[PDB]
Amino acid sequence: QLQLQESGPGLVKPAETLSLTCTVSGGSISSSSYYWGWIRQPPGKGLEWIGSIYYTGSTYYNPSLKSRVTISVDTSKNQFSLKLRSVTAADTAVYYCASIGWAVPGKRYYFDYWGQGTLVTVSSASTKGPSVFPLAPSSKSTSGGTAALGCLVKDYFPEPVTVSWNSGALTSGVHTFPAVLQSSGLYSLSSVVTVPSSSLGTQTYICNVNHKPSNTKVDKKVEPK
Amino acid sequence: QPADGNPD
Amino acid sequence: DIQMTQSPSSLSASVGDRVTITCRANHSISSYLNWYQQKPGKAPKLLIYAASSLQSGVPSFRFSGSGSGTDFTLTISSLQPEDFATYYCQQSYYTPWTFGPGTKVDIKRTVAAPSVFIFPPSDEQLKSGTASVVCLLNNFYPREAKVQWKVDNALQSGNSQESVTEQDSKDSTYSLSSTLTLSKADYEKHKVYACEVTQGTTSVTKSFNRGE
Ligand SMILES: *[C@@H]1O[C@H](CO[C@@H]2O[C@@H](C)[C@@H](O)[C@@H](O)[C@@H]2O)[C@@H](O[C@@H]2O[C@H](CO)[C@@H](O[C@@H]3O[C@H](CO[C@H]4O[C@H](CO)[C@@H](O)[C@H](O)[C@@H]4O)[C@@H](O)[C@H](O[C@H]4O[C@H](CO)[C@@H](O)[C@H](O)[C@@H]4O)[C@@H]3O)[C@H](O)[C@H]2NC(C)=O)[C@H](O)[C@H]1NC(C)=O
Repeated sequence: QLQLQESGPGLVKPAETLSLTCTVSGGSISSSSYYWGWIRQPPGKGLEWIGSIYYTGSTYYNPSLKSRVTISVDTSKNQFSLKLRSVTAADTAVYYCASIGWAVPGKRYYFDYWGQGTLVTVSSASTKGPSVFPLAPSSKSTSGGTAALGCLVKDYFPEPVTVSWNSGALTSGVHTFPAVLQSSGLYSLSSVVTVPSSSLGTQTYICNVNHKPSNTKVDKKVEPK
Repeated sequence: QPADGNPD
Repeated sequence: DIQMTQSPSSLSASVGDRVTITCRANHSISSYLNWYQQKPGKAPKLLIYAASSLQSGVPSFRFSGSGSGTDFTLTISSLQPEDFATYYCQQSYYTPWTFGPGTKVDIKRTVAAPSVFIFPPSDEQLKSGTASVVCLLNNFYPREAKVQWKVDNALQSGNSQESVTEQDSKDSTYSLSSTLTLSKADYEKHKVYACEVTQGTTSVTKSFNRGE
């Protein structure tokens, strides 16, 4: 079991350089039975292999990108990294790091462990953290014994925000909607959870809103009105 | 990494 | 490079069904072929490597892969709700490694009507000069639905947006949220706010009065 941790999402300006780092835990990056690579997925599209590195520094690049990409490795800190020069909006995508094993006989490579993915947005606008508003339950949001509550996450840039409830302890009944692009060029989304209306006098429900591009987290206790 | 199909 | 294709690009199938997906290479790739399962919002997960070997944590008798050369199949036995995902093949014989475009596997289930909830703007937001009214359609099937806003019984256009989840991995339903955005000024000139959802021959409207 490996865990691969990428640096978080953010903005990169047109024509500047995207830079990402993956930290490997659960095993050494100095392994003669692994390479280490980067893959990306444009929003709504499929997957493209960017390139790979062996723990000695040898590198392998997709020729659709070989001019602009550099991958490097730091065995001392169990890290490897990716630089992508002169970016455009064609480079906006979720970038994944991955360990690359293979199945003998032959070098039948596979991607067996993956990072969580980091969304990179190429854009001229600046970042804006979100404003968070409660969507509050009452008798008027109670279907028999089940109430809906949520929070409205308004006016942020770039994507993504992630939302959890009660620090991730509450997961079933949660729906976090895809963000919408508003005419101001800022995003909004909402996240809701359904809970027994009899619990609203007793249990605390807190929506946890994380906006890594602005290094902001917002926690909002959502109360019946 | 090095490919078996096109090792050039 | 080696072009990978998949068929079909999407399918729907019922729970318990047997589902087969096809991958083709435009050049032989021997057995150097992997299958990945990507669920919504997650990284792809290796399911099959070397064309037919199972990743060691995958439960037996649920997935199998076969083929060689240019034609490969992934088979899902006894489709389950949690198998909702996009399935990608990927070849490792020629560099650059290339993925197929993916096959989305949707789940067919019985109709479910939505639970409908409407939330007035928070007083927090109103202090700020805008008012977002939110309509929630929770856990319905099938996906298609018309959502409309009415303010003092007058139908709205161009001032709302909507968002739909992917199919739930446990009960295979959808949920949807619609947001009507007004100026605080506009919001306080009207009394009745209503969200109306239509599927087939049934409409459900939830409303509130700005006063109460
Ligand atoms: C499997 O399909 C592969 C994908 O091809 C697509 O789908 C197929 C089914 C077709 O419909 C096709 O139209 C689609 O493209 C197919 O891969 C293709 O293979 C060809 C060779 O036949 C490649 O053409 C060569 O491309 C290179 C690279 O060009 C790009 O990169 C350089 C930078 O490095 C840029 O400067 C270029 O502008 C491009 O952006 C060319 O350098 C090369 O030219 C030289 O050779 C040709 C002969 O073809 C000479 O006439 C020239 O003078 C040059 O000396 C070729 O044109 C093509 O890139 C490649 N596509 C992809 C996406 O990789 C593959 O061949 C199929 N396999 C089989 C067995 O059919």
